[PDB]
Amino acid sequence: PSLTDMSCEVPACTHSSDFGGVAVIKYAASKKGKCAVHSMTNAVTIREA
Amino acid sequence: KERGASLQHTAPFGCQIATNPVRAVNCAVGNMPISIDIPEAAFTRVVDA
Amino acid sequence: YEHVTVIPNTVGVPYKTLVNRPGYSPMVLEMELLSVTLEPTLSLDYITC
Repeated sequence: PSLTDMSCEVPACTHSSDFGGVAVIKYAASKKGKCAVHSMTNAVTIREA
Repeated sequence: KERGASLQHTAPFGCQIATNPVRAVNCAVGNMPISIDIPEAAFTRVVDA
Repeated sequence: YEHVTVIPNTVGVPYKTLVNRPGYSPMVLEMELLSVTLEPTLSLDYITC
């Protein structure tokens, strides 16, 4: 699948050292399917693969 | 016969006076600090709101 | 979460306070004094009649 018109917002963030940050990403998908999520920085770790 | 006005009629700040026991009630003087310990169960997350 | 506020001692007048706890939706509490009593400690000197 391919995604367009993507944007991100952060309701809240706490650096608690236990995934205290949350982010919500809006997307428009070309079709139903699965994608893979990866951080582009070493400063931020994303829990979901 | 010469008692004059009682304290409940002459007191400052609108104080009400009662006996048995002797006490002053609802005097409009100063302020009152309050500290509340609120349990985490009472809070709703920003993602829930 | 410990929240500390100060309100006037005026009776019958409600006050509102905002609790700000990051990561959670803002909470609003309302407090009102219904009665304030100042009870003096007395020591009897004598009875007259």
